[PDB]
Amino acid sequence: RLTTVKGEILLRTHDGKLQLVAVDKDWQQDNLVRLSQALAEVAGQWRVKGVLTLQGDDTQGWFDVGSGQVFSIGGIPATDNLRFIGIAVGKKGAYVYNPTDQMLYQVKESGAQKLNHYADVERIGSSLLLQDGGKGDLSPMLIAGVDSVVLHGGAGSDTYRLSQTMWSYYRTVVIDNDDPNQVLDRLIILAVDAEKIFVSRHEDDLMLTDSVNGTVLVIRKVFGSQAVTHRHLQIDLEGSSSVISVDHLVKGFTRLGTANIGLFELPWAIEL
Amino acid sequence: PRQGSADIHQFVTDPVLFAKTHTVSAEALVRSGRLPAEGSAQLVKVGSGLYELEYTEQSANDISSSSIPAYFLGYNGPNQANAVPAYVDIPKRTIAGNFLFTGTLSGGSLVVTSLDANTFRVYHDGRVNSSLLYDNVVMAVDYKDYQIAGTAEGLAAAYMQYVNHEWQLVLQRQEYQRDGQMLRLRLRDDEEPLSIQVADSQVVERNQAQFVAYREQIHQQLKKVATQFEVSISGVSDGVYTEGEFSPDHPAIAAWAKLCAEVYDRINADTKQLVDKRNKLYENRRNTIRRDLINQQIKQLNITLEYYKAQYDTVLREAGFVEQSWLWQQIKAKNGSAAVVRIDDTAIQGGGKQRTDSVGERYAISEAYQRGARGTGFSDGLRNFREIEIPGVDDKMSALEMKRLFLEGKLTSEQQGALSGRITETSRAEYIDKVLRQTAVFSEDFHDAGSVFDRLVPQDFYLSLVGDRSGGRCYPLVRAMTVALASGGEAGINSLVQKLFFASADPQAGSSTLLRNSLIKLHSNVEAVQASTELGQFGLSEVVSRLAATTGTSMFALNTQNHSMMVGSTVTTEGRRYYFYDPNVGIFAFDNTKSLSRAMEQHLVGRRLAVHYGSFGSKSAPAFNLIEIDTGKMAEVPVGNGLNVADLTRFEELSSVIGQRRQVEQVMSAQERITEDLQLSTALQAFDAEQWGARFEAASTRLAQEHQLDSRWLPIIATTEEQGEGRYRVQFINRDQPEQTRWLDTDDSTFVEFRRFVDEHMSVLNEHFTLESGRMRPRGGVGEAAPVDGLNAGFAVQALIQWFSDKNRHDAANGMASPDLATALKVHSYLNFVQMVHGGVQDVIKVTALVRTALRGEVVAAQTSFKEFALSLGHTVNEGVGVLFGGAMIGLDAY
Repeated sequence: RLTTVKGEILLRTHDGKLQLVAVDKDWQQDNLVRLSQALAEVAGQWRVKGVLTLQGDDTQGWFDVGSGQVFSIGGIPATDNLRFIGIAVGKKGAYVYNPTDQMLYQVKESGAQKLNHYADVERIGSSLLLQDGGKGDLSPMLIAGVDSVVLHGGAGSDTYRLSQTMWSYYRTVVIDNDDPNQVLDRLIILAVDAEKIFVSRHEDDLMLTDSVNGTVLVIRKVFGSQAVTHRHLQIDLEGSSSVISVDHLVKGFTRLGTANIGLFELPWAIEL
Repeated sequence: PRQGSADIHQFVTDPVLFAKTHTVSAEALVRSGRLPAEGSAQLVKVGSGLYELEYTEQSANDISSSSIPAYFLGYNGPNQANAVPAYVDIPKRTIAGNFLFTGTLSGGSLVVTSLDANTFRVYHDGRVNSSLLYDNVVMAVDYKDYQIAGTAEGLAAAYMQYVNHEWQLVLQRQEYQRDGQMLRLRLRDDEEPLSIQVADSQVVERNQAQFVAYREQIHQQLKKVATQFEVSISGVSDGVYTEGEFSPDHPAIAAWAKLCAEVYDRINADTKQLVDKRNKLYENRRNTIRRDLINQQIKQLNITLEYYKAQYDTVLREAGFVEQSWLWQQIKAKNGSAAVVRIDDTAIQGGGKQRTDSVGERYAISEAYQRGARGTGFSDGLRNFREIEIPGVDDKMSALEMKRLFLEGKLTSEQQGALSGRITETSRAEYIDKVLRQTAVFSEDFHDAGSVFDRLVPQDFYLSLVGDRSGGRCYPLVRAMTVALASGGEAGINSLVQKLFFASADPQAGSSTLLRNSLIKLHSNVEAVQASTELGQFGLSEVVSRLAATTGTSMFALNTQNHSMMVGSTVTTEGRRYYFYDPNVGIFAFDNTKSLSRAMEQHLVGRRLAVHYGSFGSKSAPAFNLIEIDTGKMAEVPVGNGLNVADLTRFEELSSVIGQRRQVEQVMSAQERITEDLQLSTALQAFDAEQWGARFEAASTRLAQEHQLDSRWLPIIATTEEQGEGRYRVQFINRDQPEQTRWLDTDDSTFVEFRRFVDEHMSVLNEHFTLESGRMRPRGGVGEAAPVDGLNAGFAVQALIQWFSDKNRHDAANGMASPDLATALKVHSYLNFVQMVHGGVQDVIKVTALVRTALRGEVVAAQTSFKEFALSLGHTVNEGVGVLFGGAMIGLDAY
């Protein structure tokens, strides 16, 4: 890790690919009156894309190299290994996760706020990994570099809640659960109308596939090894809005010769 | 004739903008037999931005004709065995006209070549990939240029325009699309609907490389699919083309053909079990009040079947096409182009030295495709045919003997035009005098002979508005009907006759166009000759006795010298029903062969129709051919746009089937977005690893709190054992220097299920990489395919190590005395990768001495120690983030 006298902080990997990483308290004070231009300039001198961090002693912040705006956290303590997961969409600001508080911060355009206490939040590439709060009411977030989200839930009476807008935005929503039972009446609320959804399976995954959109909902272990648990969740959809059991859906799949391989609409199975 | 829209002048004024903003279709250029070399072309409007071309005789000097001088090109046939392509010759630097048009492309090619200093020869070749076969190709559109990716479906209009002093090959990609329980054409919206070629030189090479790559790729696809159904691919490769003409099932391709036929059987036998159930369903649907109860089950069975069709028929069809194309390319490469393009058909040859096709059929073929050119002298023959005289012809020759002499081909083009006109006039005068005037009495003869069911068919439905309308539809219709009857009984026959009725009442609706364009391509489709066996001649009594002799369903065409009745038997239930079908009258059925023969004799000889149909031998006791159609194969012949004849031959409307083919490709494309997104494939492997981390930490904490232990004690995952059935014990070590180890009765499975989970990945890393002097070498280099999952396991192991560290540093930040399991996991991973730990029984004293000397930090083996390994597994994975994701990995690497 190398700091230049100007205050820019570099990593050299074992192959000599120098990468810019941060700028110190001196660089930010020197540039400050044109800091956004100075940042775009230095992100031009170094072939860098993504996010730059305004390091500091009592205040720290993030420059999105792809955009004009800059997000400052304010006085919240360093050494928390504070994570930046990305710029928000559909509402202003960005989302920041503190792995040490286990709390999610919205860094506004003009401030910051605790949004929720999600016990984990992570991004890998185009995918969020998102995990239950202390409150159990889990609903995804709108983020600009991403198209996929994994959901997981372990809390009292915990519930998954999918907005129509989110279902219209995320190409894939992945849902997963661990063997120790969280609740029996574990509900997925879909704001999308049931009639356009098409059920099928992978070799182990169940899949509920939309057909006016490419948007798939996957249920990661309905078939195969974990199936014998028979512990599976229940689904709520807009429409007749009866509550369906994922047992009832796998029974519907087993009813026909579709037990070889299958595909069918929900309005059949729900009204079966 | 349709009136036509003056928008022709806009199209002339800016043809590029017009073709970009409106759909220009070509249908009337398919259902017009043997267009002139030179004629008038016009548009007709049909709907919103939708226009159809037509050939017309009206002069352009009445501009109210909305017409212009243009050069036409005839449509060529769909049979891949065709040696005689359609061609026409046009000037470089034309003056006479500035456009050239052709029938809609569907599975063929348009190839433009430079014949001399002053003229292009443009070929309409019915074979796929034809641009490879010709030479001096300067422009071309092959099937691939307008194919919808991932499907057999394709459709495009192609034409030529003289613009800025050069010819331009203009391709307008189209599709059929559903629009509220109807079909329409539209421009394709998923790609640029227009593309343009000027004359070029390298086009041959540019295609050939692509074809070689695509054939290799499709052979990979078929190898994959065959492996999915366990078929042995051993020894399957191209036989060197040694000798002989083109043939299906030629030894060179025989392995591929067999593999296709078999893999097809593995799914056809499968689906038949649902096909039977679906038929049972329709048989209960017809006979019950509460239709909407079961109808959705019909829908779900349809969805299920069409999934399989969409998933595998495309693959088999494309494999067949690439094999036929490689065969034809070998034939060219060995024998030269003159073996693979012929100037005219008169050097009579085919798949066999003769095929004994009826004069009627060979004439209809000769009058529903254009093969070779049609010089203007033929159009003059046709326009003057009442003035012209022809040697050896008189007004009292039969239509058959004219058709024969015309198929002698000896007469001049002007004479052949005149004889053709005289043939059509005599033919329709005879069909009128013999059949339209007497469709009444036949119904009553069949009635009072004792028939038990009948359905008249529309007298009016014609596959072409020109030529002999009467006799050209018979040969495809009988081939469709016999599939209908064999596959769906009286409900099939009802659905098909309904379809014919609608398609004749609305002769210009989208479905009636698609039906006309899908009964055509049954005149000479070689798959139907694969589905045939021409038995001998028989007298009618013998035919009846043969039907009486048959067991199980069986069908026969009669294919009389100028016509094709159909006859056959079904025996499945309701006794034995015998069927008869004359495309000029209707389809009839009978309970007993005596009644059947009593009817069919009265019909064919009692009213002399056997003599009008030109049957063989004496007037009394006429003799017919018969052809034992194999409905198992005939049903599956392609009629273009990916439809099997069965598909036009079903209970539902065509816009239903096409709708379904849309919806299930939406579903399959969504699923394909899930199956091969490697980002989610690895991110879920990370989430799984972290979840196993949290499970193992929770288990260790619980165990370390039922007993008494502290942060100095590390669980040695490598040593968990079952202390008999159902119960576990675990060893802990004080991580400090002393020997102090303690065994805890554990009774928890996670201390072995985690070891199982982690050893699966560690066997991958130990297989894909080698640890050398404290750094890891990808085996076979980065350039192998191994890193693409070696690094994918490595990212998961590294994210587990960095999970435990980020949990320890979370507890230390909010508490104390984390067990620091990351050292235990590092020492396990190190000893497993270095194969000091391995599967099977190890001496506990040995593996403990290993773990102890690793914990003491000094080098155990490979001149390295576990922290250097744990660094190298971070370095390699951080390089590999380029391969796995392309770099720029926000939220991870740029600390």
